[PDB]
Amino acid sequence: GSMAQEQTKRGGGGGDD
Amino acid sequence: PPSGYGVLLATHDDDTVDVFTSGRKMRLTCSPNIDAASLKKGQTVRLNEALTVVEAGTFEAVGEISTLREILADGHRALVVGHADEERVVWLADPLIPRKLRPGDSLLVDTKAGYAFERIPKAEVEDLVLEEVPDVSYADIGGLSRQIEQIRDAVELPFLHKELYREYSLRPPKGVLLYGPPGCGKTLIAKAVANSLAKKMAKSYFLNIKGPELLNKFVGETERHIRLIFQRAREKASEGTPVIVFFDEMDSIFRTRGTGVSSDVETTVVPQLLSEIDGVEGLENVIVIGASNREDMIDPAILRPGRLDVKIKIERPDAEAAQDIYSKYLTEFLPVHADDLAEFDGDRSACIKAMIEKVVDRMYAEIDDNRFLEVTYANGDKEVMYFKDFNSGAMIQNVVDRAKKNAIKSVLETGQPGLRIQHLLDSIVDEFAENEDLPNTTNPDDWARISGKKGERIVYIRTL
Amino acid sequence: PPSGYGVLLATHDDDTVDVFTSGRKMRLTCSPNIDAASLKKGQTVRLNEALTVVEAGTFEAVGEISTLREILADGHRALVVGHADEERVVWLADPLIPRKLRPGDSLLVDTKAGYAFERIPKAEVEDLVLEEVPDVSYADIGGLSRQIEQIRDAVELPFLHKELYREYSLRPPKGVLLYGPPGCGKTLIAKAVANSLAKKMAEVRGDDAHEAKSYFLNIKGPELLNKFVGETERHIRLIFQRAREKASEGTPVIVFFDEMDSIFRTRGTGVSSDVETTVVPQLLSEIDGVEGLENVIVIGASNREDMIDPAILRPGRLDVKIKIERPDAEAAQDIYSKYLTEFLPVHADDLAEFDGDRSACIKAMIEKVVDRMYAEIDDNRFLEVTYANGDKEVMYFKDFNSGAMIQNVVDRAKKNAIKSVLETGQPGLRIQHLLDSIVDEFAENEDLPNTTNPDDWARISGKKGERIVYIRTLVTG
Amino acid sequence: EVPDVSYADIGGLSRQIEQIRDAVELPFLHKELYREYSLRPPKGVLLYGPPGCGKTLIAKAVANSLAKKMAEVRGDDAHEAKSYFLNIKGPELLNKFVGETERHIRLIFQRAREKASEGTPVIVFFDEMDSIFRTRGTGVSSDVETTVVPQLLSEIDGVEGLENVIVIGASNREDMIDPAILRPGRLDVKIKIERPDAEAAQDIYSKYLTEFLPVHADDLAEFDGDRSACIKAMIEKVVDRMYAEIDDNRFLEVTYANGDKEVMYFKDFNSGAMIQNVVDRAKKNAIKSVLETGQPGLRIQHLLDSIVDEFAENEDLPNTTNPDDWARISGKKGERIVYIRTLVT
Ligand SMILES: Nc1ncnc2c1ncn2[C@@H]1O[C@H](COP(=O)(O)OP(=O)(O)OP(=O)(O)O)[C@@H](O)[C@H]1O
Ligand SMILES: Nc1ncnc2c1ncn2[C@@H]1O[C@H](COP(=O)(O)OP(=O)(O)OP(=O)(O)O)[C@@H](O)[C@H]1O
Ligand SMILES: Nc1ncnc2c1ncn2[C@@H]1O[C@H](COP(=O)(O)OP(=O)(O)OP(=O)(O)O)[C@@H](O)[C@H]1O
Ligand SMILES: [Mg+2]
Ligand SMILES: [Mg+2]
Ligand SMILES: [Mg+2]
Repeated sequence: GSMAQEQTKRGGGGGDD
Repeated sequence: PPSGYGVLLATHDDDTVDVFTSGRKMRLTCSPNIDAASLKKGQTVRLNEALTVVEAGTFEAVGEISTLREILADGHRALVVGHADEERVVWLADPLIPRKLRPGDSLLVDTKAGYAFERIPKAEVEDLVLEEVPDVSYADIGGLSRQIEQIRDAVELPFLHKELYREYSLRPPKGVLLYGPPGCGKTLIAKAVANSLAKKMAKSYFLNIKGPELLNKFVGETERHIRLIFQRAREKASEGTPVIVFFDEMDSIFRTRGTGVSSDVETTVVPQLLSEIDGVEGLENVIVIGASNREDMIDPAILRPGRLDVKIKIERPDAEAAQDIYSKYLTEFLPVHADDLAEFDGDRSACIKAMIEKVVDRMYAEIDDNRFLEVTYANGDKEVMYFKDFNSGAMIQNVVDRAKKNAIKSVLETGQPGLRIQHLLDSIVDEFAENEDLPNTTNPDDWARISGKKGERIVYIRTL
Repeated sequence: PPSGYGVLLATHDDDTVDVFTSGRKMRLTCSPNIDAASLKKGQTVRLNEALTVVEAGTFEAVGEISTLREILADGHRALVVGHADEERVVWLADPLIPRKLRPGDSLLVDTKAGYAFERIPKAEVEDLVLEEVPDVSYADIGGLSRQIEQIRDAVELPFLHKELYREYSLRPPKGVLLYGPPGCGKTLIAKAVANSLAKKMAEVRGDDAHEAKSYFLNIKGPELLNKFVGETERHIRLIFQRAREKASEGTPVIVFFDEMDSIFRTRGTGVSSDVETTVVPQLLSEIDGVEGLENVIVIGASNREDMIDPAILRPGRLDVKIKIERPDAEAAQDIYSKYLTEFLPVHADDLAEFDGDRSACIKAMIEKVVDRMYAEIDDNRFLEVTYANGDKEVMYFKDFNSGAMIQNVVDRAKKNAIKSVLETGQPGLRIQHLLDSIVDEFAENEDLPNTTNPDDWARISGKKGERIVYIRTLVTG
Repeated sequence: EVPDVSYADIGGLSRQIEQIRDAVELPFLHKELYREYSLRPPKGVLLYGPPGCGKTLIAKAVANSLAKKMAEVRGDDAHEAKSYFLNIKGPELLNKFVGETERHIRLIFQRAREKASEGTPVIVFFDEMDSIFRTRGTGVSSDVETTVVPQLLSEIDGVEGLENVIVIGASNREDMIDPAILRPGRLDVKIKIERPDAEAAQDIYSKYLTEFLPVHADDLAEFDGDRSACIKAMIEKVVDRMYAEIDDNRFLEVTYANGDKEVMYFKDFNSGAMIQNVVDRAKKNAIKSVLETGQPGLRIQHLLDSIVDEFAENEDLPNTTNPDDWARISGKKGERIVYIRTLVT
């Protein structure tokens, strides 16, 4: 019976031009 | 003969235009055939080898799609977010400037040109907020004629002759609160009035949201869900068509903001709804209908006049209302016993009416054959509460279903295609053989209310 | 003639300037018509097939929004980061050397040209804080003359007489707290303040349209709360940065926290939520911190003053505390007069005894309505209250009367009159309709009382001296 | 902008200003004696007390003094002078991504250690660190502090430590502060800011009721134009009225768990901010009277009735004996207070 707060974890992403 | 294409940017007083083509912006002159006044921003223009605009068509239908973040105060630009959270301040085409664009809308854009062409509808946002078509009518509800009249007066009349209200400067009601014992038909009235309003217009939209569905594990999600629901309602009502928002089982969520539950998040959910109804921003054509069998548990701030001002108390059906419900759930087309048909000489309507009258007479009786509960009050007086004080509509439905099941058993055992009155008579007493949730623990709140009506506090409950 | 565009980088005394176009930089001479000194940094120019700078202008187009991190020592270049955490320095344009730049400000940049052109206002604030101007004005509010005068002196007075305040060395209050029982009217006062502020800037200043919308940032109570860490604090900081940058010399900015009774929490309380420990200190530091705001007014509306954190209620943050009380007889008469105007359809039979004097008839009807509503009779007996001392005290409907209830009664009477017109056919409004509406409204609220009801204990137990322990509905049936 | 306040603008705090000067200014004014005695400047300073009692005032006065010192020592550039004071503004370090607030803290402390030059202190002020200050187990909604606190306390003292950087923290909820950070070697000086007494109230009023404020001619008539004497007499009368045990000054009745009864006046819940608000309200009444009647002048009755107006405005704000300040008095009595009732009319 309690609430939570989220911390994100960024995922790798890369593009060319 | 070959001719290219470009994106128009703006117009000039020198009868010159800006065209984006091949990733570069150029200054061009319109051909004498076309008129420079008719040109619009973002419109595709046909070019030539001499770099002269000769014809302008429609807008491009392909490209990237981005989420709208905000509209700049200048009224000609919009900040949007790309797929990888890249933020772009792009021009708005003529069609963009129905309702005005809101944050979260999807726009068809091309980054190199930097224009937003068309608002692309999304199916996910439509599916998130359900809008079903109610089918229950006023005919399906019986024994609540005065309540139907009240809800017609509070909903139907303000939109029937709204010009008369404007002449009288009367504000249409903003909130209706249905309350009463459980199983008395709270949802049916809302569905019926929604269907009637939908048929009355000659267009409306109805939003139904349940109680527990507005609860999330995290914090800050129920409030934004409510905000999105009310934003959708405002978007639908901005055209002027009335919009009905129905909250189901308000007892569970946004209870009393005081003590209430010793451990609940309610203290941060009720005010938001309040701010959505009464605030600096006031909704115009939105009607909020709430239904709760526990009116005392609802937040008094919500029940303040002006928000949910209209208050309707449904009461348990009496003998006449029970007869009306039985007539609603027993039609002429229903098979009947051959003996009864012969007795009535083919008058099927008279047969079913007489059977209904017999059933309702059996249900309402002070004989000790229909004993339900024993109640001892504070004074110590023992009273036998029979079925007459607990005849809910859902109970009548269960009685009819059990009688029909008994009829199926009889026809599969014997073979004669008919329904006996004795089937319903036996189903009346077999209804309470299985619990219908009417009995409860030592001191229920419903029985406390009944005692307050009686004047002596109920202390003892005994099954009979 | 066909022609292209380019971005100006720098100007030289040799009548030659650097222009970036087609992905490359070239040093080209300007046409005789244009003046070299007239051109500025960061503004676009128009070239030709022979690459002659013929026309000037300014750059207003698309571009990746970059987050400004810091300003370098020379003051003409700025470091910005992009979406992919790419850090790069860019020459600042002329219009950016306006309010002083701050870290984290969004900027419009062109990576190929390397110039920052303008600061984009934060999207997290503008799309939500702004609201449409309500029609409510100070005229449409009655029975709160002292409260209206106090809020006027707190908000508008200091900026009308700036020299007088400067002579005494006095500053406008840094916070106003509106509080009272539900339905007594606080959002109405907020609407009046917003309308007055919009009227002041749209006409007396007359800058441009939609500017009055920009001021009076209205934010609902829980809407700042969100499921993340630091997101609510970021929203608060962005709101106060916008307020600080929009606050001018004598031009005020009002931040209205609707439903401040639950201002994200009461600190040190709340089993289900613990966001107070991070949201309350941020707000407490923004207001009256090491660096303080100049011309920003914070206004909050509350129904439970006790549930607000004490550190924010102390003077210096929420200075002027305005209390709204339940209307008495004179205030009830004023409130009724605010709705029963002389423009309603009045029944001829009701005007028969007044010889057509509609105003006198309306005044008499209001007096009769007030007398009926405030009568001390058994019909007006609503509840009985028992306390620790056990003295049974009777509470009438007058103890729960409010402006909202008065408006509801008037609307119900109008609906009854419309029903009578529809059925019988005689037009007009009758006093008996008002009496029937009063009776129905009083009878419809018999199910409101429960085991415990707040908003009245703090007013009853203070005089009685004992806490409310029992509530009973009186004679019915 | 560095605040324009100075140490001369703070009244009623004499020992506290001496302590804050000894923690910061003294070690750098007399480096030779400190080297002789092998003494290093205190690593941390803590300010706490009831709200509105002047913690942020000291925090900004020390920043102004540091800015003036750096201007008169290194150079007249404003940015370099201001760069030696750092402001946290509360929970600014918290970020959505995992492990980014720790990186920000590490960057802050490494830059701070690089800035110090053994003659120039670097001051990092944690404004209302009650958010960061958590006992690592009291979290209910989130426990980002479980990661933030170890990083900060390891940066402060560890195998690689800061030499000449002063960490100043200001707080109102000392109980919520983590015990580890409340340790000698991390917060050496514990300065407690207390609510003003009669002499402190007089000093604060003198700081706010300057002799340059216009005064009504009738008031100066008694003192024959002696502005200073009239103003000090008015201040004495105001402080006597406010700090008086009158039946009109009874504020709250306090009942503890043990059952002891205590009558508390409005003077118990007093602070410098309240005095400033009273003065501002009196000035507002004076300017309103000037506008209405056309005659300039601030009178004593304006102060006298502004006092009662303010006391009536803040006369009712209790909430289930929240131990903001009741903890100390309850410890004096022996048990936590549970019952209170407002003594109004
Ligand atoms: N006139 C009527 N009065 C009461 N109940 C009726 C009536 N007609 C049909 N019913 C039956 O009552 C049942 C309940 O209707 P409804 O959904 O409106 O109330 P409910 O929300 O189920 O009640 P509860 O709040 O106890 O869940 C329906 O299944 C319907 O078959
Ligand atoms: N002079 C007045 N005093 C009180 N109420 C008034 C007055 N004039 C109009 N009203 C009506 O009172 C109603 C309630 O006002 P308002 O919405 O400000 O209450 P509220 O402070 O929002 O209540 P809550 O804080 O419980 O939400 C309004 O709809 C308004 O029409
Ligand atoms: N000698 C003094 N003692 C206390 N307060 C004073 C004094 N002189 C002026 N003040 C006023 O008190 C107000 C509050 O002081 P300060 O901001 O330093 O503490 P605070 O930040 O309110 O404390 P908290 O953060 O606990 O609320 C200031 O606005 C200042 O004008
Ligand atoms: Mg239902
Ligand atoms: Mg309100
Ligand atoms: Mg402070």
